[PDB]
Amino acid sequence: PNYYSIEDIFVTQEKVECRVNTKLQRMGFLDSGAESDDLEPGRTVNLPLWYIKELKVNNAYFTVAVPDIYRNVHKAVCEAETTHIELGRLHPYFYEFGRYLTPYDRNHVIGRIIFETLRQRVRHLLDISKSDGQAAKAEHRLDNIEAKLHEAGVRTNSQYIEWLQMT
Amino acid sequence: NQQDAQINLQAVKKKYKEFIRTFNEENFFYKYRDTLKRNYLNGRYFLEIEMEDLVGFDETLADKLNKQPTEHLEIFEEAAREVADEITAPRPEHEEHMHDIQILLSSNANPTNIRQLKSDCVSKLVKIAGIIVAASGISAKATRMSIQCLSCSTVIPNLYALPRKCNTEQAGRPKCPLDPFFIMPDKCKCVDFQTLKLQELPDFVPQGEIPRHLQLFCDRSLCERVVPGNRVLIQGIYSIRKVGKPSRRDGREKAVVGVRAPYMRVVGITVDSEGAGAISRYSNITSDEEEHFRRMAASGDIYERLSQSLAPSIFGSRDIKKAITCMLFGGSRKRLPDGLCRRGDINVLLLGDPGTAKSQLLKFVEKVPIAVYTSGKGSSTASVMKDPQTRNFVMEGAMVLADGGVVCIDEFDKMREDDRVAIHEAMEQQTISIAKAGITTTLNSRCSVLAAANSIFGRWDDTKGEENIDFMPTILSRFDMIFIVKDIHDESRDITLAKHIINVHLSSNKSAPSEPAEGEISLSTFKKYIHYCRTHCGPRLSEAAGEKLKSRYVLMRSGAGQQEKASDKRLSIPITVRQLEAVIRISESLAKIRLQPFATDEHVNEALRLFQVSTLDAAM
Amino acid sequence: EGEQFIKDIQREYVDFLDDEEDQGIYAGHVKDMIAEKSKRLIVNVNDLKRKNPQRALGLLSNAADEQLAFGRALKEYASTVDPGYAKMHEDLFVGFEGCFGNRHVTPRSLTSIYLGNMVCVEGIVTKVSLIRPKVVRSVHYCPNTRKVMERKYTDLTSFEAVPSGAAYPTKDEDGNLLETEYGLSVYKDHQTLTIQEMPEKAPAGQLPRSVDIVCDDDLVDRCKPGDRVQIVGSYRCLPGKRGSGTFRTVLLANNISLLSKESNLDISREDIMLCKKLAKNNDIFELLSKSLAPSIGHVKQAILCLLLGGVEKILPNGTRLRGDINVLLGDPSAKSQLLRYVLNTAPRAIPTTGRGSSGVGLTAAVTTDQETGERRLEAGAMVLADRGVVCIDEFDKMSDIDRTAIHEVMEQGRVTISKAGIHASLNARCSVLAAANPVYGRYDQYKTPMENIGLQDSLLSRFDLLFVMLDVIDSDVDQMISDHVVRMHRYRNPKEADSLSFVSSSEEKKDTEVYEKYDALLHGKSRQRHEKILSVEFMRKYIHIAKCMKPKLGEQACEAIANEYSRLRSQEAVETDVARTQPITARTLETLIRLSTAHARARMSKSVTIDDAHAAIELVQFAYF
Amino acid sequence: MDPSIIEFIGEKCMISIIPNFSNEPLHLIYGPVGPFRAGFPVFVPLWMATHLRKQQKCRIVPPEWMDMDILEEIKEEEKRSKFFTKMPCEHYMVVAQLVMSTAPDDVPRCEELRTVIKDIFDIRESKLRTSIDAFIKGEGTYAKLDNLTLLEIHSVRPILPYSLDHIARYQRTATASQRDTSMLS
Amino acid sequence: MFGEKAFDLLKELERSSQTIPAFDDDGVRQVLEEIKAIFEENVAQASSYNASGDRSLWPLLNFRHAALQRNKRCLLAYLYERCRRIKALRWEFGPIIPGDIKQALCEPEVTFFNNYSKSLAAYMCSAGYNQGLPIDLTNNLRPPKSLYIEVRCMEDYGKFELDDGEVIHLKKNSQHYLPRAQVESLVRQGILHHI
Amino acid sequence: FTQHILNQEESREPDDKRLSPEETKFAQEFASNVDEYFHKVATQYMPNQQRGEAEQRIVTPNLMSHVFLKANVAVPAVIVGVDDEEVDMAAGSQHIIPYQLVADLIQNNQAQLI
Ligand SMILES: Nc1ncnc2c1ncn2[C@@H]1O[C@H](COP(=O)(O)OP(=O)(O)OP(=O)(O)O)[C@@H](O)[C@H]1O
Ligand SMILES: Nc1ncnc2c1ncn2[C@@H]1O[C@H](COP(=O)(O)OP(=O)(O)OP(=O)(O)O)[C@@H](O)[C@H]1O
Ligand SMILES: Nc1ncnc2c1ncn2[C@@H]1O[C@H](COP(=O)(O)OP(=O)(O)O)[C@@H](O)[C@H]1O
Repeated sequence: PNYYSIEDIFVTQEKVECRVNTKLQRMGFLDSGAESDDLEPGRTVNLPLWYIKELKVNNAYFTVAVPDIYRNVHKAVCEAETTHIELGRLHPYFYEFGRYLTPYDRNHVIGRIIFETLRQRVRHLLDISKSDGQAAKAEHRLDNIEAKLHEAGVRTNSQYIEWLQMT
Repeated sequence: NQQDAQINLQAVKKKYKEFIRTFNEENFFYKYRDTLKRNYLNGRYFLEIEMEDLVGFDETLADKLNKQPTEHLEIFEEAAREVADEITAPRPEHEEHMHDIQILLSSNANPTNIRQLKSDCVSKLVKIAGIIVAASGISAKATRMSIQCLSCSTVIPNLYALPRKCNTEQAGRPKCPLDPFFIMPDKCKCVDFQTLKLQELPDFVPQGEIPRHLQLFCDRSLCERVVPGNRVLIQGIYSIRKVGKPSRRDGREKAVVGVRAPYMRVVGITVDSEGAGAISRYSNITSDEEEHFRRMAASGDIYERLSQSLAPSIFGSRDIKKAITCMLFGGSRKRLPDGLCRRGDINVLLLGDPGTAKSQLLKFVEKVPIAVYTSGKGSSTASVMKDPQTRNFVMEGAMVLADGGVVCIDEFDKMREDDRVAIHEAMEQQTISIAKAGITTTLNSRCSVLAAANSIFGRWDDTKGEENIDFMPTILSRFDMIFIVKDIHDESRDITLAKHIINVHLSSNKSAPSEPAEGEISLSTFKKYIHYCRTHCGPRLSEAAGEKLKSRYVLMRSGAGQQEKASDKRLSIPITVRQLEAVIRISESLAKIRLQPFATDEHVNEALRLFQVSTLDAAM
Repeated sequence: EGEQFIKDIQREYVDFLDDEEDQGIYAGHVKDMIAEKSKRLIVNVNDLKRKNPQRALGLLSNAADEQLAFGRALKEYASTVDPGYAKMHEDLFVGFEGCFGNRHVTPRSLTSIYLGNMVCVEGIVTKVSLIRPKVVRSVHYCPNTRKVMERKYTDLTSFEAVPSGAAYPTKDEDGNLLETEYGLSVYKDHQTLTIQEMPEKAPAGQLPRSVDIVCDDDLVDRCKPGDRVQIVGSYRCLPGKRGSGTFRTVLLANNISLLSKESNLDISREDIMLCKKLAKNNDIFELLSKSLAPSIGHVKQAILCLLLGGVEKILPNGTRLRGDINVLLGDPSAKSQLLRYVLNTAPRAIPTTGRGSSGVGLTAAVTTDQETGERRLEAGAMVLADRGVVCIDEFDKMSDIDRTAIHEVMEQGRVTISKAGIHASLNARCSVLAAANPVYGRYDQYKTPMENIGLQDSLLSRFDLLFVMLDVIDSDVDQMISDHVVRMHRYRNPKEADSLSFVSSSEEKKDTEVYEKYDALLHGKSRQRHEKILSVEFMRKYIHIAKCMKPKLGEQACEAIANEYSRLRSQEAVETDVARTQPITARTLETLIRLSTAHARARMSKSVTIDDAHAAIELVQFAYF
Repeated sequence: MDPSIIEFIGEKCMISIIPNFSNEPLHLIYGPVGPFRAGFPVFVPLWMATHLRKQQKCRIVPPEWMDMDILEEIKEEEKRSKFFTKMPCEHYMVVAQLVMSTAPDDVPRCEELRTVIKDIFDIRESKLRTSIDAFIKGEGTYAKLDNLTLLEIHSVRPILPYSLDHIARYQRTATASQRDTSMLS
Repeated sequence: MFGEKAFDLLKELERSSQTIPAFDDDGVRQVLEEIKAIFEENVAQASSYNASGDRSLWPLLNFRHAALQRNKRCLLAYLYERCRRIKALRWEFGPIIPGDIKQALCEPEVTFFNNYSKSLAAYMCSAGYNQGLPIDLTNNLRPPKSLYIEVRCMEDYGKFELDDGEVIHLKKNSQHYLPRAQVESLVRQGILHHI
Repeated sequence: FTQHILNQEESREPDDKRLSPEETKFAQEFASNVDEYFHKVATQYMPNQQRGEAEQRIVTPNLMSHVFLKANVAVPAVIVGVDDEEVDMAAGSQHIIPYQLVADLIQNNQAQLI
């Protein structure tokens, strides 16, 4: 049951820094037992996505909640640096997070940033048009959605070569 | 432009220009257009070429190319940019601006020797093979620029005279003579310049002499190309920088007639393939290679095959050798957010009766990516010199040349202690410190070391008790696996050693029937294999390994203390944190070999039995 | 006034000053209506791109006079706005600053490109150097005619052009008077220095390279050599290059980031409030004990007070004394790794070698044709650690030449030193550590307490305590230490009923799976703490005020110090410790004073208690007890 | 998208050639085939001259766009063809390869010819990179084919679109969905 | 590992590319000990007054849900790609030459192997002819050429050539009385890139 | 697409137009196989609600895989069945679009694919 993928469940997992407005109870997978069916209004928490995927963006059991990469400052200067914002692997996938997370902001900015980032791939792979040589070239500034088309375009050229004569 | 021969135009006119458009085989690969364009795409701005294509094309250029290459190899550049800028046009709209490029040359003709690089061999293309020592930093150079006085990009043939007239003459009759040149480096250019270096070979007239060497030059893309201590194949050119014979005799009492200086510039360095001559930093290796690698890693009969790689003429010492190579791979530099960068590399001891092939073995461990060997009386205080140009205090600082490599030495015993202490220390923290003159540059580098030695009194000390070292137990501390060498008698052993080496020592014997053994082959492969396997995997333990290893070290210290008590006096080696802190690196070396990240305690029972040699050695 | 796009560009910057952005914020109350008068304004390019990208990246490709025009248009703007500051008739260059990320190369990688660009550097403060003034223009005068002409001069390091070469005028018209008026003839400030890669990205198969820097007036010498730095400036290359002989580089047009302070922190009087809220908690000293060394038993309760420098005590035109603390003790295997808890944890932390000549504290000042006439100068390796502490390894392996050269300013707590060229003196009132070894390893207790070390017994009074460090285990504690050491080995590596995987979520993630390598909190929260109350930053954020507060003496100190020193000199030289009762003297008082002075700063109690008495004696007896 | 799948498309095209037989051990196929007489041209597909010339059965001649002057003027028109140019048979990049394998046993000037086809191929391709260099705001209702040929376009096909869906989903959702003041996904 | 093992589960096929020795039924036993390890808890609170209907469970429903999601659909892949590879090599041959082993059948793959073979068989019957000519599609691409001779090969194993021969020894030098219908199965599953 | 392909077919069960019957036998045979394979997984506790061919289990719903269209009609903008702005239609041209919006012209065969 998903927008399916071999990456079918890199989907509902990204952990957060979620705060608290009100009380909580019985944290379960945290250090919790028969110890706290009560906690404070105001505590930062790391949390998965699955149970909170369906927990009431309007309601406040939990609160305004972002990760810090996902905080707007670098993301803002990267809609001004939507030209060479460099990635690596500290945030390997950076492309469809908002493709869930956008409405939980309460500030209405996320998607514009992201779309601009990938309009840059509408400009980027101008340079990517060939497989020139041996094994590997540039294989760590990559989300694993660009990995797919990257390999794919490589293959396209790879077999275009065998076309190029009897080869 | 005197269109008779040697003309500026004929070459560029069509010949070089069309050589590549014309360079053809079906399969429609066989040009240099594809390589050029696909190089351009990724900012390369070069391409690779042969020198025996002209025979594929013609019979004239080459015997003209050797003569005045300095010009031909820039006509090449111009033809290159004009033949490539047409393709820079997808339509006329995406050459935002052109760009400059560098050509390469290569061949397989033959390497020469420095002893012959002579006045005939000058301004002339060549091939050699030497070795590298060190070379400069990365300064600067450019090609042209403008001047406000004339406002023209000053165009030059040579890579200075600046004549008289003003060119701000439109001042009336009040002109500005006597060279008023204001260089406008808003309008200048910039290429690279690095001054590579070259030592001669180890077999080609160093015999009753010493080896000379040579200094070099580069322009654009051969910086960041060569790290020193490497074996090169080269195409360069032998030319000068200054000029003059007549009685303008140089200096104060210099130059009887005309002596000007040597050097070479590179037109197309390449590298060596002494098996894997040049496999140290870059990767021209291909998917077949890596399949080979991992499928041998997939092979579960690789380590015992590798126990037989250094001894194809040597007998015995197999329990001794189950970790003589595990030293090479290194474990893990498992650093942490606090200081505790727990020790990465690995160190070994060995000492015992001579006649047991320590020297040749360490020569081979040098042979098999990066390493050095001296031994005693003297690689590396570290070196604070004072620059004879300008008299500044630079730091050559030579364990720096093991910044990932390893070291081997004997002759720790046979050199005094004024020089042991900086190296006593480096190999616990890997940070070469400095505090001497006006600098506090705590340098660092990841080297290991191998330690051979010689005990005075031999096996006498080894029969009875405590005369093991002559110097100290604080370097009995730093090493994990420590090995006696005896030559205890047995006639079977005697005869077998007898014929074993004679069958070696007869007629340069084993060419054909040597490699027919199983898989014990190609130290070249090991250069490549090592420089791979260390460069990827960063393993660390599995849970089930930790408790048994912990309890084992517990019982180790308890047995050492009991031998202390079973003799009523200290009978032990110090049960250190270093011993576990190193056996961890033995596990790490094993997992580095098979490439499985998470290592189990059966993987390391082998480690247990190998350092057990050290335990039962210092058991008495 | 070159090609006339320059003036278009001027007004394109004037077009910055329209509305809320700059007509509201950036123009007016910005340097001069606030009156600190830093002619170097604060620009960030991003707003300029948000107006004129032709002026954003037309700048970061060419900066011939776009800067000149920027400063011109700005001064004309404020000339409209505010003639009061119209008396600074100069360029008034600007920032063009930012923590942007266009291109931020190393000193290694200013590589044959970037010429004619405005870009970044990072690296080390090094060779913080000497100052001079510079020539602008000369207000001459003729009493003969009562005529004050003027003449400005340039050179490439300031802008492009060069003066139409000549010296200052004399009889320039025909023979009338040329009285050079100074004071009206003006001068900036000048400076010159270099940077190295904070190097640890360097490949030590290779050489960490160097750069070339120039600065100017309101930028003059803004940190010390021995610190970490990031900077952003423009680039130029003047010299001859075979038209005559090759080429060189230089950098300028910049503002700074020093990236290691606390005043860098956006500091209200609230951080003090957090400290003082938690300050009352009494047994926090033990938390700070387990704080800095969380990766190792063992001490640091005491080492803190070294880490706090000390306390100043001067008398009415009488003397002064040095306030700071110094100790050290041990066979190999946590001694040699308890020194890099400072090099990379706390500031002003400069380790030394154990092998050092002519600049452990010397300079030797050797000089060869400096740009100016400096006949003799260099600096040293101590003022780097002024007002703090120092590390060394291999001390017993140090020369016994300069050991006494330590004793000089160590015991004096003064500099009256020179290399025979000029008498020099200052106040560097420093502490230090080093490392140690018994000459034969496993010996300090069986044979003797002393003489397993083998050196002057003079220093032991210069330092504070004879102390102990050993390594053995009996039959029972071995598995206890085993479980301790195995906590060391596991509370560091990550990730530690029939089927328990395949949980609702997995390791499959987008962007928070493994940062570097994760760690545990299980049962170190049975230790009821937090990673922020027990941390680096809130720790260091409680550095400054304990260094600003000054806990004066009580009154009950005196009878107690009396009774305890009495018994100390009575019977500390008995019961198996006599040869470790050699250095007793009338010096335990001042160290006890530094002790309670420090400990009364760890909660900032400007006061004294008997509990502090126990705290400052019990370690001393625990040395052996 | 392949090297041969398009020859199921491209190689079925026809020229007219000369055989050295008349009607064979069989006369003729019930089909569009012409009557077989040696010494005279006959119209055939080009999946057979392949089979025939190497079967040592025939000669062959090309079309007329396989020349010099057409392939010297098409290029210079194509230079400022801001969109596209003259299209001689529209898949001549596959015919020419299956031509120039064997037939250059006797074809004329089979080298400068190749030079030009490469010279036109590369440029038209490269143009077909820079079309991308204006595509803003999700213009998936505006494109170019007008004198395109197919052997160039399949070299792109799988790359962009299997991305372009979720790429411009942020804006293709715009004319297909609704939200409050901000842009929707 | 918390729902990741399928990276390990299809690592059964790590060497089995086209240099395949054989195959097995990995990665089911302890992992489907889960499915019954957990339903207990997932339905522990079932229609209970243990909370009398409030917000508290609302993850736990989802805990179950995602656990199952991962489980079932991992499994979907675990058979699906197996169908895929076997189908590929079965496009290189009919069920004349069956699987390398027929021992890596995770039991319900009885249903699956047979189902796929015979769904395709049905579709075959429709295809080829209306009655159905299982029509040669991917092997024996001789144009009209010889009928009865043997040839040279490249060292096959599996030994599955039953067709019409006493023993043709389907390997290199499978060289015996080989008719045409004898040699009717294998073209590129590893033999005759070279006669 | 054994998931909701059945659903359009139970919308009409078209004639030889949409799908063909042997495909239907094939497909329901397969979906039975998947369920009776899941048999030997968790079928003491097969899904307690979402038991047979399920509600969120979908494979091929997506109809916006943006494909290339071939012109063949009036070289002016013969404006015809598609949701988008197919303004500027032609005869030998293309202005590329999604696919959902035209499952019309190719059932008319007014236009073609490439
Ligand atoms: N067991 C052996 N098998 C084969 N060759 C041997 C063996 N032992 C020694 N040799 C040969 O004898 C020579 C030994 O010289 P080497 O320099 O090793 O002395 P050594 O063992 O290092 O003694 P020392 O350590 O005192 O120098 C080598 O050339 C080696 O090839
Ligand atoms: N309790 C501990 N705390 C910190 N480190 C420890 C501890 N126990 C063991 N170690 C580690 O064990 C190793 C022992 O080496 P150590 O640094 O003590 O040598 P050393 O103190 O420099 O020797 P020497 O004092 O003779 O120079 C170190 O790497 C250290 O990190
Ligand atoms: N009679 C004394 N008068 C003053 N101070 C003394 C006396 N005896 C000991 N002290 C202490 O000794 C210190 C100075 O001693 P100092 O001369 O350094 O001893 P040493 O000669 O061992 O170096 C003073 O700080 C003071 O605390």
